[PDB]
Amino acid sequence: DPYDPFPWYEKMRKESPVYYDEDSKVWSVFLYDDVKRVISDKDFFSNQFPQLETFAKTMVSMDPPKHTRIRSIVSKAFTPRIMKEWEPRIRVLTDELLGKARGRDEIDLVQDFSYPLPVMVISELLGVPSEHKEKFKEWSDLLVSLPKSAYEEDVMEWRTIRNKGEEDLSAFFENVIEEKRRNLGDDIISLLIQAEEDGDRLSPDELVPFCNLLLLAGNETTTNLISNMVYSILEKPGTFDELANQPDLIPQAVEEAVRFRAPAPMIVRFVQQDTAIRGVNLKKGEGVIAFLASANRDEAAFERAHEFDIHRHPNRHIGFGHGIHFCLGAPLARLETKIALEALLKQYSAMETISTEPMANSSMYGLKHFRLHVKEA
Ligand code: HEM
Ligand SMILES: C[C@]12CC[C@H]3[C@@H](CCC4=CC(=O)CC[C@@]43C)[C@@H]1CC[C@@H]2O
Repeated sequence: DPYDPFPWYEKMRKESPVYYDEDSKVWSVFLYDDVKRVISDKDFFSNQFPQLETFAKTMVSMDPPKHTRIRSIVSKAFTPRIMKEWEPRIRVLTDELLGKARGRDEIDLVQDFSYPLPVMVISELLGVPSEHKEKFKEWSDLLVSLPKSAYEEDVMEWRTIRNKGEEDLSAFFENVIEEKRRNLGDDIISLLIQAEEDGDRLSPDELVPFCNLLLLAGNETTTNLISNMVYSILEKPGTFDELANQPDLIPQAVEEAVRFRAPAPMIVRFVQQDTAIRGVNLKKGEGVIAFLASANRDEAAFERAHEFDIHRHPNRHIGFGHGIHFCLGAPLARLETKIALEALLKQYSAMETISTEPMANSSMYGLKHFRLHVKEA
């Protein structure tokens, strides 16, 4: 199924590690060392997108020196001491969410927990008032939505609805930013307005797209990370109990979950200058797809790479990327995923995988549905 691409990754890692897809004229790297270099060697592999212009005004499609300046300003709202300030608040949202599924022996992890949590957390951290939370969730859904099919009529119908959602969401953020200027709070928008690098501040044209990027890059990744982590835990007997009895292994397990079932399987780069990888030449301009999922299953990088080992420490996966584009939200994803698993391991003494349905999203590795038989404590 689409939830087991790993045999194919292993095949590619052994048969065509650096593969050229003649049809699309795009490269694909699967070896850990090759993927690591493609996503980190900024001098030879760029993030800028020449042609085919969902990421464009964000720092994801930027290179230095433009990227460096915005990255150093947005980093001030995600420091370790800021993460500790959010912890208690995220714990309350999590308990409220898990609490609603009390009184049932079967739950759907996605619809009842993993999908709504990240939206609820980012909404709360962005200072979205409770009266506008329902409308904010709709906008977010439209932002991370994909068309029914590749049929051009279906694609054009979707673009119109998604472009209006983006316009209304952007306008909503535009007004919130101005309102927060005269009444600053502890919300991320308030923090970004006050952030300054020698007097250099983000403008409204850079602030609004960054807010959209937080939803775009953190909603489904976190949702899938939680889903994939729970699936990996229940897949290996005794692990659920092991984590419940020794709760300080959870962060390590979260890192192993990112290595075992990375929610973002591949990252995209564009050749900046002529170079080579494992006897094969890549010409400047060609698109490269670095498969993080395959790199984290590489047998030459990890011992017993096909086994979920919650005791691996340090974990050198590159599931959050590597280099100047290292996921800005990793501290929040790590915090949010830990709390989610802590809540599950406290509210339930036993959980059993009933059925799963993979997320149909091509560029994503996660579950649409995760039916679980559960026993409350
Ligand atoms: C939940 C698990 C997540 C995973 C596995 C993940 C993965 C990644 C990866 C691999 C990149 C590198 C992109 C590149 O090199 O082109 C990235 C970038 C980024 N992520 Fe995440 N992400 C996650 C969650 C989040 C969250 C929760 C947020 C925000 C709250 C977030 C915000 C960002 C941003 C802003 C960037 C751009 C960094 C830059 O371009 O400098 N991500 N993410
Ligand atoms: C990794 C990522 C999800 C997948 C994105 C990636 C940007 C590049 C990209 C190009 C595509 O056209 C498909 C999605 C991908 C592969 C995103 C940047 C951060 C986000 O989490």
